[PDB]
Amino acid sequence: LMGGFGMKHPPPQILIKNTPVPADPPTAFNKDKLNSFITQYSTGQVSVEIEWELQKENSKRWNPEIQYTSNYYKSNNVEFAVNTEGVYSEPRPIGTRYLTRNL
Amino acid sequence: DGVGSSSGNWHCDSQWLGDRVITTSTRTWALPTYNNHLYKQISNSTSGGSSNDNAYFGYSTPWGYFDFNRFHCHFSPRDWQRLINNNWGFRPKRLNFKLFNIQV
Repeated sequence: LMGGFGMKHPPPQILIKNTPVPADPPTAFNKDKLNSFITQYSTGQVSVEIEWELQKENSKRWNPEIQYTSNYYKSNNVEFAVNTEGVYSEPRPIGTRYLTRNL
Repeated sequence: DGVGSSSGNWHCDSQWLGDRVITTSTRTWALPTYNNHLYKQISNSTSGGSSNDNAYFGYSTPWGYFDFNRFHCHFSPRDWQRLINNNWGFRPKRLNFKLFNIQV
């Protein structure tokens, strides 16, 4: 209902964790689980590659259609670009529905 | 062929391949007799022209001719939109011309 593709078997969940590294244990045995760990974090890169299938427009419509565009008029910033402070922003929601079909 | 057979069919569509577009246009024309079948010397004198910048000499013919040399002849406005929004460039490659179903 929020939109998109419903699937019985969607892309699976990808779970990641830093494995705990204990700090120095005591030299006499203790049965309690170790609550003392080395402070730790990880970084890396992720690649996601999705192949998308397209359905072309076959239309016989004579007149030109509505299309999504940028507006030429001068502005302080470029839409869908970085800020003067380095902040990327998305100025507007963009749907998919521009081209037309008969009903 | 014969009086009772069509000598060609109407073909007006456009066809978008990967790197190629094929436009086809069919129209209906009418051809009058021009100049009462005569060739005629014409000039700015025959038309009453005056200024030297506009002076000319030439001939009008009984013949007539086809001009498809504008883009709206070959492209619907939608096809034109489809060309200009998606492409850095285009050029013409081949041409095919037909006259058919002549009625005098």
